[PDB]
Amino acid sequence: IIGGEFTTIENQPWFAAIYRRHRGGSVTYVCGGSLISPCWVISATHCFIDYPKKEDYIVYLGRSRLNSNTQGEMKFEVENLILHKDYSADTLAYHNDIALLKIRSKEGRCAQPSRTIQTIALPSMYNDPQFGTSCEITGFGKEQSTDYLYPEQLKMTVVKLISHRECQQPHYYGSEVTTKMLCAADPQWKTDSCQGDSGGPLVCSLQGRMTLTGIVSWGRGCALKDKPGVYTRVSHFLPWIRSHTKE
Amino acid sequence: CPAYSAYLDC
Ligand SMILES: N=C(N)Nc1ccccc1
Repeated sequence: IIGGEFTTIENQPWFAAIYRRHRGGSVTYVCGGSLISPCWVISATHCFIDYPKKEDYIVYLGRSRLNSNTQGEMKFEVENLILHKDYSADTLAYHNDIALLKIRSKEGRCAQPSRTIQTIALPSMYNDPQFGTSCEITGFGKEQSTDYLYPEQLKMTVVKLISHRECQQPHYYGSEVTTKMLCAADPQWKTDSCQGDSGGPLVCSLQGRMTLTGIVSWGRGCALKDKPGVYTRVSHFLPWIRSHTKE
Repeated sequence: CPAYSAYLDC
């Protein structure tokens, strides 16, 4: 996250931190995600497409720090890893960049709400807030585009939803932003998602409720004028989501 | 990797 502020898991208790175990026994951070029900975390397909094997991944909830333990955290295995079958990666952008992880503890339990863990509501199908609405993004992504290390403490910031009208302008992203995506940025362009934030939530208030409206996908640079963050438009994937989740 | 990916491994 560029700009914004350090925060703790209690302010973003749906945030899921996803790691991959290495054949060495090294474990490194992969991506963010969001807890949409006790057994289900949603993220981006591109985080896993390269290594698509559920066994290699661990999911933490209740975790405020990247490489050290938070009290109240809970560790989970991936029971199944559901990528999107129409996922595609272009020269610039990702398409249908959405994924599901079913989580279970070694004990066999799903997530349990807590000071530090809570589910986040899905929006109603095709129901998204209006452009200019302020939303929150969270993650362990780079604090600057040029950095080589990731921050150890979770961060969040506030961005504003952009119209497709405006996001399609050629000096923005042109034809490369489709209606299954959502743009969001700071009007002054000083805060943004960045590398390492992918899979994480864009959260807005939609008719009273804190709702999962986007999933961090791609953007050009970070906090670069005229180049906003692009997110998977979650309202457009409920059928996909319910098919795989109602099980 | 897409040129605009935010994925840490790219
Ligand atoms: N949000 C941006 N402006 N860029 C960006 C960079 C990396 C991942 C996702 C988005």
